[PDB]
Amino acid sequence: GMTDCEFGYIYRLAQDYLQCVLQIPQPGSGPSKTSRVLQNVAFSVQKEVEKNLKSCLDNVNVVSVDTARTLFNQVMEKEFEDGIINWGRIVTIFAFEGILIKKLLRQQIAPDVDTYKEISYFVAEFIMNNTGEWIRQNGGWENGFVKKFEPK
Amino acid sequence: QWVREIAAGLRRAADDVNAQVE
Repeated sequence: GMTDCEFGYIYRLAQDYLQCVLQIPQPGSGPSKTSRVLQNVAFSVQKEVEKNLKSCLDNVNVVSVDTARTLFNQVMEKEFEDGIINWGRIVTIFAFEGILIKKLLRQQIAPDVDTYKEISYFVAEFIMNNTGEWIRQNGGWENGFVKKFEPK
Repeated sequence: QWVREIAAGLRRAADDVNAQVE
Protein backbone atom coordinates (compact mmCIF):
# COMPACT_ATOMS: atom_id res chain seq x y z
CA GLY A 1 0.00 0.00 0.00
CA MET A 2 0.88 3.67 0.20
CA THR A 3 3.02 3.22 3.33
CA ASP A 4 5.39 0.70 1.73
CA CYS A 5 7.62 3.66 0.75
CA GLU A 6 8.55 4.32 4.41
CA PHE A 7 11.82 3.31 5.97
CA GLY A 8 10.86 0.12 7.79
CA TYR A 9 9.39 -1.58 4.74
CA ILE A 10 12.33 -0.61 2.51
CA TYR A 11 14.87 -1.64 5.15
CA ARG A 12 13.23 -5.05 5.39
CA LEU A 13 13.46 -5.47 1.61
CA ALA A 14 17.14 -4.46 1.61
CA GLN A 15 17.96 -6.78 4.51
CA ASP A 16 15.96 -9.66 3.01
CA TYR A 17 17.96 -9.38 -0.20
CA LEU A 18 21.31 -9.50 1.60
CA GLN A 19 20.11 -12.50 3.64
CA CYS A 20 19.24 -14.18 0.34
CA VAL A 21 22.72 -13.50 -1.05
CA LEU A 22 24.34 -14.73 2.20
CA GLN A 23 22.04 -17.81 2.32
CA ILE A 24 20.69 -16.92 5.79
CA PRO A 25 17.01 -15.96 5.20
CA GLN A 26 14.71 -15.37 8.14
CA PRO A 27 12.79 -18.38 9.48
CA GLY A 28 9.10 -19.24 9.40
CA SER A 29 7.03 -17.68 6.64
CA GLY A 30 10.29 -16.11 5.49
CA PRO A 31 10.18 -13.30 2.97
CA SER A 32 7.08 -11.47 1.84
CA LYS A 33 5.66 -11.76 -1.67
CA THR A 34 7.40 -8.49 -2.65
CA SER A 35 10.76 -9.76 -1.45
CA ARG A 36 10.28 -13.04 -3.24
CA VAL A 37 9.67 -11.29 -6.55
CA LEU A 38 12.45 -8.77 -5.99
CA GLN A 39 15.07 -11.37 -5.09
CA ASN A 40 14.72 -13.22 -8.41
CA VAL A 41 15.03 -10.13 -10.57
CA ALA A 42 17.74 -8.47 -8.47
CA PHE A 43 19.83 -11.64 -8.42
CA SER A 44 19.57 -12.03 -12.19
CA VAL A 45 20.83 -8.45 -12.52
CA GLN A 46 23.56 -9.02 -9.94
CA LYS A 47 25.01 -11.97 -11.83
CA GLU A 48 25.04 -10.03 -15.10
CA VAL A 49 26.75 -7.05 -13.48
CA GLU A 50 29.36 -9.22 -11.76
CA LYS A 51 30.23 -10.71 -15.14
CA ASN A 52 30.10 -7.57 -17.27
CA LEU A 53 31.99 -5.40 -14.76
CA LYS A 54 34.43 -8.03 -13.53
CA SER A 55 37.50 -5.93 -14.36
CA CYS A 56 36.47 -2.67 -12.68
CA LEU A 57 34.96 -4.52 -9.70
CA ASP A 58 38.39 -6.07 -9.08
CA ASN A 59 39.66 -2.55 -8.30
CA VAL A 60 37.46 -2.10 -5.23
CA ASN A 61 38.61 -3.19 -1.76
CA VAL A 62 35.60 -2.95 0.57
CA VAL A 63 37.43 -3.11 3.91
CA SER A 64 34.75 -1.71 6.24
CA VAL A 65 31.15 -0.58 6.55
CA ASP A 66 32.34 3.00 6.18
CA THR A 67 34.12 2.34 2.88
CA ALA A 68 31.12 0.32 1.65
CA ARG A 69 28.89 3.31 2.41
CA THR A 70 31.27 5.75 0.70
CA LEU A 71 31.48 3.62 -2.44
CA PHE A 72 27.74 2.94 -2.46
CA ASN A 73 26.92 6.62 -2.17
CA GLN A 74 29.48 7.60 -4.86
CA VAL A 75 28.19 4.99 -7.30
CA MET A 76 24.53 5.82 -6.62
CA GLU A 77 25.15 9.55 -7.05
CA LYS A 78 26.66 8.89 -10.49
CA GLU A 79 24.03 6.33 -11.49
CA PHE A 80 21.11 8.63 -10.61
CA GLU A 81 22.74 11.99 -11.46
CA ASP A 82 20.43 12.60 -14.45
CA GLY A 83 17.37 12.58 -12.17
CA ILE A 84 15.67 9.61 -13.86
CA ILE A 85 14.09 6.97 -11.62
CA ASN A 86 12.50 3.75 -12.80
CA TRP A 87 12.06 0.22 -11.52
CA GLY A 88 15.08 -1.13 -13.42
CA ARG A 89 17.35 1.40 -11.73
CA ILE A 90 15.78 0.60 -8.35
CA VAL A 91 16.49 -3.10 -8.92
CA THR A 92 20.17 -2.29 -9.58
CA ILE A 93 20.42 -0.72 -6.10
CA PHE A 94 19.64 -4.14 -4.61
CA ALA A 95 21.99 -5.90 -7.02
CA PHE A 96 24.80 -3.53 -6.04
CA GLU A 97 24.32 -4.05 -2.29
CA GLY A 98 24.58 -7.78 -3.02
CA ILE A 99 27.95 -7.16 -4.69
CA LEU A 100 29.09 -5.08 -1.72
CA ILE A 101 28.13 -7.71 0.88
CA LYS A 102 30.06 -10.36 -1.05
CA LYS A 103 33.16 -8.16 -1.24
CA LEU A 104 32.89 -7.41 2.49
CA LEU A 105 32.52 -11.09 3.37
CA ARG A 106 35.98 -11.57 1.88
CA GLN A 107 37.66 -8.17 2.50
CA GLN A 108 36.24 -6.66 5.69
CA ILE A 109 39.06 -6.08 8.16
CA ALA A 110 36.83 -6.34 11.25
CA PRO A 111 34.09 -8.75 10.18
CA ASP A 112 30.94 -8.73 12.24
CA VAL A 113 27.94 -10.98 11.74
CA ASP A 114 25.63 -7.96 11.93
CA THR A 115 27.34 -6.26 8.97
CA TYR A 116 24.51 -6.96 6.52
CA LYS A 117 22.16 -5.03 8.81
CA GLU A 118 24.38 -1.96 8.55
CA ILE A 119 24.79 -2.18 4.78
CA SER A 120 21.09 -2.61 4.17
CA TYR A 121 20.46 0.37 6.47
CA PHE A 122 22.34 2.87 4.29
CA VAL A 123 20.81 1.26 1.20
CA ALA A 124 17.33 1.92 2.64
CA GLU A 125 18.31 5.51 3.45
CA PHE A 126 19.25 6.10 -0.17
CA ILE A 127 16.16 4.41 -1.62
CA MET A 128 13.81 6.23 0.70
CA ASN A 129 15.36 9.68 0.36
CA ASN A 130 16.17 9.61 -3.36
CA THR A 131 13.52 7.34 -4.92
CA GLY A 132 10.71 7.12 -2.37
CA GLU A 133 8.52 9.84 -3.89
CA TRP A 134 8.75 8.24 -7.35
CA ILE A 135 8.00 4.83 -5.83
CA ARG A 136 4.88 6.13 -4.10
CA GLN A 137 3.62 7.94 -7.20
CA ASN A 138 4.07 4.77 -9.27
CA GLY A 139 2.07 2.50 -6.99
CA GLY A 140 4.66 1.46 -4.45
CA TRP A 141 5.98 -2.04 -4.11
CA GLU A 142 2.57 -3.73 -4.17
CA ASN A 143 0.76 -1.84 -6.94
CA GLY A 144 3.83 -0.82 -8.92
CA PHE A 145 6.78 -3.16 -8.69
CA VAL A 146 5.03 -6.47 -7.99
CA LYS A 147 2.34 -5.81 -10.59
CA LYS A 148 4.97 -5.25 -13.27
CA PHE A 149 7.55 -7.87 -12.25
CA GLU A 150 5.54 -10.81 -10.92
CA PRO A 151 5.32 -13.83 -13.19
CA LYS A 152 3.27 -13.68 -16.30
CA GLN B 1 38.08 5.93 -12.33
CA TRP B 2 36.11 2.74 -11.70
CA VAL B 3 33.38 4.52 -9.68
CA ARG B 4 32.04 6.00 -12.92
CA GLU B 5 32.54 2.70 -14.75
CA ILE B 6 30.41 0.85 -12.21
CA ALA B 7 27.69 3.48 -12.32
CA ALA B 8 27.62 3.32 -16.13
CA GLY B 9 27.34 -0.46 -15.93
CA LEU B 10 24.43 -0.23 -13.51
CA ARG B 11 22.63 2.26 -15.77
CA ARG B 12 23.02 -0.22 -18.63
CA ALA B 13 21.82 -3.19 -16.58
CA ALA B 14 18.81 -1.13 -15.46
CA ASP B 15 17.93 -0.42 -19.10
CA ASP B 16 18.04 -4.14 -19.86
CA VAL B 17 15.55 -4.75 -17.03
CA ASN B 18 13.26 -1.98 -18.24
CA ALA B 19 13.36 -3.30 -21.81
CA GLN B 20 12.13 -6.67 -20.56
CA VAL B 21 9.21 -5.78 -18.29
CA GLU B 22 7.94 -2.66 -20.07
